[PDB]
Amino acid sequence: SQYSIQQSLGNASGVAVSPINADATLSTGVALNSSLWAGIGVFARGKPFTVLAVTESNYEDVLGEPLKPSSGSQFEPIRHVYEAIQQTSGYVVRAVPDDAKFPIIMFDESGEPAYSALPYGSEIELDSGEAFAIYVDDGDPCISPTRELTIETATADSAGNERFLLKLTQTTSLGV
Amino acid sequence: VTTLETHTVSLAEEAKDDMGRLCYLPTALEARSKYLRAVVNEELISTAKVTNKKSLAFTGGTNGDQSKISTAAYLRAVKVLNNAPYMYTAVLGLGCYDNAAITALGKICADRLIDGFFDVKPTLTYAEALPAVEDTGLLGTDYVSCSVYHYPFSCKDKWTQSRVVFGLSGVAYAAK
Repeated sequence: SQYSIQQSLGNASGVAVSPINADATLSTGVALNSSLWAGIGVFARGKPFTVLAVTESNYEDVLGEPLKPSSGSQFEPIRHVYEAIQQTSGYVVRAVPDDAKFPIIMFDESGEPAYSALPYGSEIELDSGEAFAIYVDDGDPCISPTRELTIETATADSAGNERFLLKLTQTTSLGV
Repeated sequence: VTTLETHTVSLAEEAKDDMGRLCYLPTALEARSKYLRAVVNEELISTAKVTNKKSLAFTGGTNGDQSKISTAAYLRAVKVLNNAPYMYTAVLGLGCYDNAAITALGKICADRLIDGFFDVKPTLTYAEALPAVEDTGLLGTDYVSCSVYHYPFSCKDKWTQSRVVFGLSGVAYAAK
């Protein structure tokens, strides 16, 4: 019967639940912004070499998962920002060396996909083939968890323009 | 010979009771009797006659061999359980050991976020009891709301005082 509650949810007019998660963090609060701070830092996700306004509501994911302190001395910025967030917001700038590379997904004229990775700051262009391409520069390695896309053609508009739905998803190593 | 009930009814297409109750034959039969249903030809109801008959006993009907149980019946019953528009927070193995049925009920528990009370064959000694968990196929992170039971002992019947063996799944349910 429809009274059963599913795990995967979409757009249909119904209410259900998402699968349980236990490896997650959360923190509530409203930034007072009496004093404002900013600085450089290295973080998971986030557009590097660009000022980013982060508050108590969004820093949890926009700053990404705090990095392991054993990995060099990169726990300094994450510790500092977590300390500072309980009082106000920040305008952090993320800096990465040339070793940082973002993925790029090229799409041919008939829709065939191709994978690549390029260092940040470098701009990619389209050759004679490979009709278009997409890329993420959000700073996420997309490896843990990984990021996937789904494409499904749908009905056209009044003008008859061919349309398709795109669905973004995040998949963990566990399988969530 | 013990009587159970008696009901008067009129063959009329528009038959009514003195209290206004519907005396239409199949309609009255379904309204009063919870044991007998009838089918009446619309082209022969007008010409149908009645008679005084005694000792009218059904013959030729029987359930057959109930020992033989089919996975098709199992899955049909599972479908009935799903489509049942009533709340139920717990399900039982209830003497069912078919692997396909167990898997189906496990999927039902998973997709309805309910509790399952599966049981395994009591005759399985601990040597083969351990692989039976894997043989279930419900091992995993999804089928965690359910439980699996075993009873490696013999008891005495309450009714026929016989050396019998049956699972403790219902007893555990009653206890919790």
